[PDB]
Amino acid sequence: NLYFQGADSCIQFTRHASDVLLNLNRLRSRDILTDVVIVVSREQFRAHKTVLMACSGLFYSIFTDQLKCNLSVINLDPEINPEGFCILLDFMYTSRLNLREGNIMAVMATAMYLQMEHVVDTCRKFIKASE
Amino acid sequence: NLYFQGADSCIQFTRHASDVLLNLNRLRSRDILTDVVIVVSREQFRAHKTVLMACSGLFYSIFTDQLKCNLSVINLDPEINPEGFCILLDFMYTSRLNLREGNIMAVMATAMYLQMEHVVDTCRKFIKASE
Ligand SMILES: Cn1c(=O)cc(NC(C)(C)c2ncc(C3CC3)cn2)c2cc(Nc3ccnc(Cl)c3C#N)ccc21
Ligand SMILES: Cn1c(=O)cc(NC(C)(C)c2ncc(C3CC3)cn2)c2cc(Nc3ccnc(Cl)c3C#N)ccc21
Repeated sequence: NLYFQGADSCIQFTRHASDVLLNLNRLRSRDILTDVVIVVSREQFRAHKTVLMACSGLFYSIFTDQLKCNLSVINLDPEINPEGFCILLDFMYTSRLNLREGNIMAVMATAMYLQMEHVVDTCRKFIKASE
Repeated sequence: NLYFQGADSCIQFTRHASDVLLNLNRLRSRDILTDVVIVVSREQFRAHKTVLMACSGLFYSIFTDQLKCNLSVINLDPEINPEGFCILLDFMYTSRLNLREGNIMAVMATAMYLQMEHVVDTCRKFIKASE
């Protein structure tokens, strides 16, 4: 069964939000309706502004700004590690966070900059377990 | 706990896809970055093309078409019931389907037109239980 009786009146579909997110990632893979390029040092990442805003306090601030909402190109701080950004962008579109000993510091610093609080909190807990 | 060890290597966040979908619905409520208006008889519905394509075989066909991907206005068949469309648009953004005796036929006919197969299948099962 794909549905249940929600707490409210409605029929609710268990996997709907993840099925939507999978299609948004498929659109991203195929570069369909992507409307922004995020530049991180020498690297470029195409994405959908709505997904970025939905996942980050920094992108939410940028794309709700009357002047910046219309930008096609966004340059991040040149100190941002592109691999850390790539891991977080994949997480936004998949719910899967590829945290490893060799990338955890860059992922945490990037999530702090992008304002993804629960990812920062998660990185902190994994770091504390090895200390 | 908000995360777990997925079947693959990654840490996976349980509520991430639904937290993304909630923010996409908040953006829609506030008319932020909406890029299309769907016209259903005398009624207009503002939405995000990526969400519509992610949820419907008809919108996926339209917005991947080289000519139609750029349209700001999409007119649906004038025989489509606006309430049925509204219930399905809310479902796309919430995972919640407000199926009632008084709207089930219009919801089913609209889901057939929009190519939302599992919603059609769900309507059919609820209809069959009252027959
Ligand atoms: C700071 N922060 C985060 O740590 C995480 C954000 N998003 C994700 C999806 C990663 C998220 N949200 C909630 C939760 C916890 C379980 C409840 C976890 N993960 C987030 C999203 C917006 N974005 C918006 C905020 C409010 N209203 C709107 Cl319309 C938007 C948008 N778009 C802002 C700031 C944000
Ligand atoms: C016909 N049909 C549907 O019944 C339902 C669609 N989407 C939702 C989210 C409502 C959905 N998907 C899967 C499932 C079942 C559990 C597995 C349930 N509900 C759907 C989405 C696309 N959209 C795409 C299809 C393929 N690849 C891409 Cl990139 C897109 C997009 N965008 C097409 C046709 C579709």
